[PDB]
Amino acid sequence: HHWGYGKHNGPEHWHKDFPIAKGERQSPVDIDTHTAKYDPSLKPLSVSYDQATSLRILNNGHAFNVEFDDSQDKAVLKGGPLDGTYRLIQFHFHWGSLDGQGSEHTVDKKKYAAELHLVHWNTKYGDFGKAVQQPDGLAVLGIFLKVGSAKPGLQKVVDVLDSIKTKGKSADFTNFDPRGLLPESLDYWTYPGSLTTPPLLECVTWIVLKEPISVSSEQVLKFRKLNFNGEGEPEELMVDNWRPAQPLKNRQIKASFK
Ligand SMILES: [Zn+2]
Repeated sequence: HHWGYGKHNGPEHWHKDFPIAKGERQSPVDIDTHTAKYDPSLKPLSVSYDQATSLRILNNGHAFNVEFDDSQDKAVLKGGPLDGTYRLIQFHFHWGSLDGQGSEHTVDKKKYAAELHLVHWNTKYGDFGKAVQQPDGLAVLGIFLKVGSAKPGLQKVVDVLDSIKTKGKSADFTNFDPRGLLPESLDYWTYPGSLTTPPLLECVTWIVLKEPISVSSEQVLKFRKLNFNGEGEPEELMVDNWRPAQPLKNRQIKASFK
């Protein structure tokens, strides 16, 4: 029926409705650190989020998205392996039912408790909907979360989750600064891949940061309280909303560091 993360509609079944699921440039992947090529021609990333305007937080039934005003160049990513400017449209997370799983990308097969994705679209395409149809349409920053100390900048998000508990609920969410979600270092790995949920389009330049951020146990515990279902439907906790690692195929992972 419609895709999700259960036993009957889970990632193993997606190919039946989205044949691109078995494509040549599918994400996520395992990052083999000893095989990644250091590329000294990669520039440092440029993150300009000082003019970011968050607007709303929504439970879409598969994750929660915080959405930003992308009608102008307010929060952009450039540099790194990118050509052109990419505007932040939304961020969301992937997490697990236990601390030992939850991330989509893995490092030398190590899984993290969660993974943050900051989604940006290439301005040359005029809108998000046009950008997903292009090989260089999106740039996604992936950030791993490990359980340790609390991340102060994530608490505003944690606190509003009670109000978007079930699918379709949304809440006003203004004045949130995504700078509070970045690690100290911007060292990264990069490769060409896709969206990790249907429609699985192969339009993404992935930028995965080497340094994880820490969250407390209680912070991630609040994520696990969300629901996949709509209000008044039987309760299914929103956990394990992560796609397993896909074959690298003909692709090289490049590192911005050695
Ligand atoms: Zn994602």
